[PDB]
Amino acid sequence: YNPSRVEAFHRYGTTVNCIVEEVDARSVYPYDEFVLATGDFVYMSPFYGY
Amino acid sequence: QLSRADITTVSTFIDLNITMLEDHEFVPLEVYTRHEIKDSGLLDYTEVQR
Ligand SMILES: *[C@@H]1O[C@H](CO)[C@@H](O)[C@H](O)[C@H]1NC(C)=O
Repeated sequence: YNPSRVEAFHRYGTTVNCIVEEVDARSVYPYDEFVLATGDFVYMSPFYGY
Repeated sequence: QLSRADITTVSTFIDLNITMLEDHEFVPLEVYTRHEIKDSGLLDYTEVQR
């Protein structure tokens, strides 16, 4: 989404697209953190819990 | 009576010396370990992203 056309004026148009994906996570010893298929690091052990 | 070793003895047999093959132990040897090959790269995407 972009703002409608108004002459000699700046306009701001916000777009929010919810996205959900199934990614393959990987982890290595000591398994204290894991990465995702998108290359994002997650600094939490995959087995962390209560 | 005289001993058996008092007379000169000549070997009537055609000696054949047989030297068995000595046991050999093979130790591990690698020109470049898998860790060295990984370290050969100037940059590592895993460490850089982390
Ligand atoms: C080995 O063989 C040679 C002949 O090739 C013989 O003269 C010798 O006595 C043998 N034994 C030893 C311990 O050298």
